[PDB]
Amino acid sequence: ARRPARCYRFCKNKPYPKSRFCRGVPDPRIRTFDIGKRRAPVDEFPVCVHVVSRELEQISSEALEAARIQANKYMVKRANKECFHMRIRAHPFHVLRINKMLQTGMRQSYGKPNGTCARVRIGQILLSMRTKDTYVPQALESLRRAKMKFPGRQIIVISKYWGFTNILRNEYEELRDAGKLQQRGLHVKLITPK
RNA sequence: ACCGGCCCUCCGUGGGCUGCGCGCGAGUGUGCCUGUUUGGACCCGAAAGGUGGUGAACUAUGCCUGAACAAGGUGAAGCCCGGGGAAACCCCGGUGGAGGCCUGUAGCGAUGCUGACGUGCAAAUCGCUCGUACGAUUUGGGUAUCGGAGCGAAAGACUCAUCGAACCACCUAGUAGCUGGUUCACGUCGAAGUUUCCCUCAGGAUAGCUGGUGCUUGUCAAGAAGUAUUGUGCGGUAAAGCAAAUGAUUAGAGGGACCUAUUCUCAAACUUUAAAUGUGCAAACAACCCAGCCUUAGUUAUUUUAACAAGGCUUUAAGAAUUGAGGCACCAAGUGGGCCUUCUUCGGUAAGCGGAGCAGGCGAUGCGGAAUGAACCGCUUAGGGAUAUGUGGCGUCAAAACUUGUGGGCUCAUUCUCGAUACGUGAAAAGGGUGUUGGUGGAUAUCCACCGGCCCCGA
RNA sequence: AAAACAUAGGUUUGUGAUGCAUCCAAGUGGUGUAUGUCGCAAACUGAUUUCUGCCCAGUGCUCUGUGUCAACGUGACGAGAUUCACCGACGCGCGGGUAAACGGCGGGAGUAACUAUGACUCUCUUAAGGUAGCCAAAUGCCUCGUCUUCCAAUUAGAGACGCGCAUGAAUGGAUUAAUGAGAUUCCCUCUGUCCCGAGUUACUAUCUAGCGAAACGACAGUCAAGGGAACGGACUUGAA
RNA sequence: AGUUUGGCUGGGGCGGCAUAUCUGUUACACGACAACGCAGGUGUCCUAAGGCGAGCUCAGUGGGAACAGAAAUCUCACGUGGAACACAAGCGUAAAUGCUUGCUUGAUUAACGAUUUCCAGUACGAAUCGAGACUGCGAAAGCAAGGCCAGCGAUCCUUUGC
RNA sequence: GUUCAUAGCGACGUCGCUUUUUGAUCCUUCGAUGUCGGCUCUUCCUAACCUAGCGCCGCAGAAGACGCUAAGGGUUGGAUUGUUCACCCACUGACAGGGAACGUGAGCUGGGUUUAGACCGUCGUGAGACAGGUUGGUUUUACCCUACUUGGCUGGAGAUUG
RNA sequence: GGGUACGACCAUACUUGGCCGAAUGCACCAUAUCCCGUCCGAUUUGUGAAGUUAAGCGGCCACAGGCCUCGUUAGUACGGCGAUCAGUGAUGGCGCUGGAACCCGGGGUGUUGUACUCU
RNA sequence: GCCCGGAGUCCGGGCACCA
Ligand SMILES: [K+]
Ligand SMILES: [K+]
Ligand SMILES: [K+]
Ligand SMILES: [K+]
Ligand SMILES: [K+]
Ligand SMILES: [K+]
Ligand SMILES: [K+]
Ligand SMILES: [K+]
Ligand SMILES: [K+]
Ligand SMILES: [K+]
Ligand SMILES: [K+]
Ligand SMILES: [K+]
Ligand SMILES: [K+]
Ligand SMILES: [Mg+2]
Ligand SMILES: [Mg+2]
Ligand SMILES: [Mg+2]
Ligand SMILES: [Mg+2]
Ligand SMILES: [Mg+2]
Ligand SMILES: [Mg+2]
Ligand SMILES: [Mg+2]
Ligand SMILES: [Mg+2]
Ligand SMILES: [Mg+2]
Ligand SMILES: [Mg+2]
Ligand SMILES: [Mg+2]
Ligand SMILES: [Mg+2]
Ligand SMILES: [Mg+2]
Ligand SMILES: [Mg+2]
Ligand SMILES: [Mg+2]
Ligand SMILES: [Mg+2]
Ligand SMILES: [Mg+2]
Ligand SMILES: [Mg+2]
Ligand SMILES: [Mg+2]
Ligand SMILES: [Mg+2]
Ligand SMILES: [Mg+2]
Ligand SMILES: [Mg+2]
Ligand SMILES: [Mg+2]
Ligand SMILES: [Mg+2]
Ligand SMILES: [Mg+2]
Ligand SMILES: [Mg+2]
Ligand SMILES: [Mg+2]
Ligand SMILES: [Mg+2]
Ligand SMILES: [Mg+2]
Ligand SMILES: [Mg+2]
Ligand SMILES: [Mg+2]
Ligand SMILES: [Mg+2]
Ligand SMILES: [Mg+2]
Ligand SMILES: [Mg+2]
Ligand SMILES: [Mg+2]
Ligand SMILES: [Mg+2]
Ligand SMILES: [Mg+2]
Ligand SMILES: [Mg+2]
Ligand SMILES: [Mg+2]
Ligand SMILES: [Mg+2]
Ligand SMILES: [Mg+2]
Ligand SMILES: [Mg+2]
Ligand SMILES: [Mg+2]
Ligand SMILES: [Mg+2]
Ligand SMILES: [Mg+2]
Ligand SMILES: [Mg+2]
Ligand SMILES: [Mg+2]
Ligand SMILES: [Mg+2]
Ligand SMILES: [Mg+2]
Ligand SMILES: [Mg+2]
Ligand code: NA
Ligand code: NA
Ligand code: NA
Ligand code: NA
Ligand code: NA
Ligand code: NA
Ligand code: NA
Ligand code: NA
Ligand code: NA
Repeated sequence: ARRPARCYRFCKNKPYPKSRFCRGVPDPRIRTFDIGKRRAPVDEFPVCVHVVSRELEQISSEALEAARIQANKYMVKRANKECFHMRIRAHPFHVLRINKMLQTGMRQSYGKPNGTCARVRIGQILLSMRTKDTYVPQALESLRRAKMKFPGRQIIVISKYWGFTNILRNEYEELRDAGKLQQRGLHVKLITPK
């Protein structure tokens, strides 16, 4: 088994990523960072809900995978499968080491790569979900259950922007009528004279 | 420039090196203290090494000549008398007294109680029990073999309570980077556990920190400053970026790979950009200008430059520093195990763990506070009065509100018992509460959602 | 005090005296030897019974005809020191012998009418590839191996099995009547070993008369918690 | 008979080399900084892979040509270095420090000149700026006394040159 | 779990407690703090096995599962093994888990571990080695202070005085 | 208002496309006896004027890219010094003080020295 | 390093060692 997560909670070391110097790294537990209807035009989902961290700490890849499974399961059961789209915005790039105990003691104690984790900051957004205005109570409950899989303190807020887009929610449909917006996939670009 | 020595060239009134050289002498004898070295070497201490002698009365083994060993059991060879048989030969009964034979005294030993005693009767003894007891048996006197040697039915056993190398005297006060000790008073000063080298890591040499003796001077300040200001240089950490190069990486879109523009998320060994704190130089007299002048084998096609000089001239508002003794030696001690802390930081799950950076401490140091504590807070110390504070306090212990205010709120806590001085984690989490007390946003003439304070469950 | 040593029995080696072993500073010096192979000196194994397999590649010991190895000799150049050339033994190399000298003595595949196993085959390789025997043995890690017997119950004992980490033949193998203050298991008898302790005796201790030490001894001697060199008699607070 | 039988070290031993040395990072934007901290190298190689002059442009991509294809050779265009520079890494470089070619021996001697790095401001190794001789390549200015920075060694003794 | 997330469980995750395991460290003790197990004896803790009283169930009864107050009382006899541990037989209401210098050697015992003798296997040329097996192997002193158990003498309120 | 030769700073000067270009000049351009060099007078070398601004070159323009400058981001991120400061912690604000970066928005698209020269 | 032997020369032997 792996050690309890209390042994890797605080950001005590330099980032230490996977590179040509650190090679024998196991694969992270989470591989997909999107659930729900990814192929949805930006106009379909106008409501966005965030969960944002309030601590400076590390979150393991197992916890991210546990949160993804729980959030998807509740939305599918309590609502339609296609009525939402969720994105995980924390990728595990920090490698953790372990010193497994022919020599004995603390001699030559540099460890071997064992797992991966994500380093988060205060005010950073961890998960983002966009949905319709009639499924907000379901989205809030699903995110509530998901955040119970993380260490530390997190808060749940509703954004003032149109879903996954940097344009204010009330002012989006004016700039859509008067064609000042160029649609590129899931985001939009403000057209300017240039 | 001159003396000695080694040289170079275009060979001259060149050139460049070297001496513990010279450059109007400073040595020498003696007294005294301190340091280095050898000697017993400040005092006491090994395990060892060598030279010459004394021991076989303990004990080991051989030899000469003497002494000793109750009482029983078993019953070998030889011999006698009877039977059986054709022979070969076989059988009974006696007698006899063999044996590194058996039971068992004396003798010679020492298995168990892991008995007694264990400052004893005794530096190995005592009580029961036990091995053997005609044999490779026990024992007196005499004699023979020893110290790197003797002897051994062999255990490194024994050689006078001494043996994996006896005893006595001497070399010998053997050497010890290691342990222990080292005897009067007051006064002036006062550290280091770091650098480089060492068969170096419990030790030295070397520089640094310190003391003594000074020298040359100055007196408001020279060759002053762990500090500013002004001017002028240096930089790639924190941050930021990936819509910029290198590396890693998620997803849609427009024309299954592919292309274009975007997009989520990153970097100690990535970077266009780029701080704060830092770091170099300058801010006047052995100096700078101005003018004229001399010299050269330097530069230049010549002047003009370069360098060394000599006689005259000038010079000590704008936030616009402020503090004050400068420089130079000689001789020598201790130290060369360090530890703690704010902040920065590497290894480790972590540690009262291991290892670094700038600074301050303890060590070497008390005093006043945190009840108690090397390092925390205050303050740092000649012997004493008066006055006032610092940290911390004013219910009693215990000096101070003889329980201060004519100031607001909040809290009720049943068996490790609510809470109450930081450092000190030197006691606590996720998650909950229609306990009570405050806010924010919505609805209606009180209802919903969310966020705090103290208390309660988790414990 | 033994399973160790010795022992009888067994095997091997040297040696015909101007010898083999060997003392010793030395000599017409000394010991086995007052002896003479049925003797003396040097090793190993350990009664009897039945046996003692294969290996001379390594190391050692030992026996026979030309590369190398020292001084001494014999010639040269040179004025001479110096130098050069040739000759030069045992030994070491070559060639034999020797294991009751020291010692050593294998892997991997396939294969028989249900499965299993493998008499059979192939392959790599050695100086030789462990034979007769014996075993979870005082030698077996795994291991308290697996089966039977002994008990109500056995990591124990005995009897079997054997790809044996790492058994094995005078580094002796296997077996043995008699013997043992040798190690282990079970049975009968017996009991204060125990269930579970009780009563009695003699000498002490205990009191007295006489006599009369030693060890040890910073100072001393009630606790709880705290902090402290992280387990206080002393310090802080409390309680006696 | 005499003497010896390394050291460091989260005890010692086995292991390893942190024992003499080079590059990046830890390292906190001057310099300096530890660990048996991380990622890697060194005891060699080269008469050319040294010196200079000249000419040229690399990696790669796209459009074209019998056999010929994803990949052979020829041609045009783009191409800030994404190639190469003996080897580890960093820095550096485009009519060049790269590639080809021509000629050469500055990889010699160099009067004890001065200096940097480690540092006691000692030595050793490496490197920087000069003076003199004789030369090499260039029309000349000029460049060169090795291959830039790692690749090595006291007293005594032996041996060679003048 | 006939359905039913939560009677009883609960994956993927995440937050803690304890010092009855073993590691990590090297602060105290090397002019010595007697090192396994058993026997004997006392006391403490609760994370409750039995005994008292209750709630709840997928509690009809009987037998049970889960939880609460509660540590007053109780918690065995044997075969094998040095064992702690382990595993069987049997009784019982029940045969709970732990601490006290891994309680307890001037209280015992000495089977094991760990000297000197000796045998075996493997290793080593050898002397010898093995956290492999085997057999044999001295357990010393209390009369001191305190603590505890019993046993006696005797003052004293300004706790000796005013 | 210009050309040529030699330059300094080295993108406000570069990259792409389009348009225009009076004269002097600069070019493209003709050819291989000789000097010289190539597989090839392509480049290079030696000798002429037959044609032409086609290209090179100069000037202007582009909701052009890039580059330069000023604002904004923002007193934000980060920092030096202090507390018997808050918080179980992770961390954070406060006092005295220093102070960024990209995106984004406005503007701009070479300056100039010596000599010989054309209008 | 010396003497050889076998292939201008690489191996196999018997000897010898003060930086
Ligand atoms: K002395
Ligand atoms: K004697
Ligand atoms: K008899
Ligand atoms: K007897
Ligand atoms: K020193
Ligand atoms: K015996
Ligand atoms: K005996
Ligand atoms: K015996
Ligand atoms: K014999
Ligand atoms: K036999
Ligand atoms: K008496
Ligand atoms: K008396
Ligand atoms: K008496
Ligand atoms: Mg655990
Ligand atoms: Mg002495
Ligand atoms: Mg000696
Ligand atoms: Mg005698
Ligand atoms: Mg007898
Ligand atoms: Mg006894
Ligand atoms: Mg007798
Ligand atoms: Mg012995
Ligand atoms: Mg002395
Ligand atoms: Mg002392
Ligand atoms: Mg003083
Ligand atoms: Mg040395
Ligand atoms: Mg950063
Ligand atoms: Mg010193
Ligand atoms: Mg000290
Ligand atoms: Mg103080
Ligand atoms: Mg008072
Ligand atoms: Mg005895
Ligand atoms: Mg026999
Ligand atoms: Mg026998
Ligand atoms: Mg042989
Ligand atoms: Mg052997
Ligand atoms: Mg054969
Ligand atoms: Mg066996
Ligand atoms: Mg056995
Ligand atoms: Mg039994
Ligand atoms: Mg058996
Ligand atoms: Mg064998
Ligand atoms: Mg044999
Ligand atoms: Mg054997
Ligand atoms: Mg007998
Ligand atoms: Mg016996
Ligand atoms: Mg106490
Ligand atoms: Mg005491
Ligand atoms: Mg710095
Ligand atoms: Mg630096
Ligand atoms: Mg060139
Ligand atoms: Mg070099
Ligand atoms: Mg020169
Ligand atoms: Mg060079
Ligand atoms: Mg002591
Ligand atoms: Mg003691
Ligand atoms: Mg004691
Ligand atoms: Mg314990
Ligand atoms: Mg104990
Ligand atoms: Mg005892
Ligand atoms: Mg005991
Ligand atoms: Mg005791
Ligand atoms: Mg034993
Ligand atoms: Mg302070
Ligand atoms: Na770390
Ligand atoms: Na007898
Ligand atoms: Na000491
Ligand atoms: Na024997
Ligand atoms: Na042989
Ligand atoms: Na066999
Ligand atoms: Na058995
Ligand atoms: Na050592
Ligand atoms: Na309880």
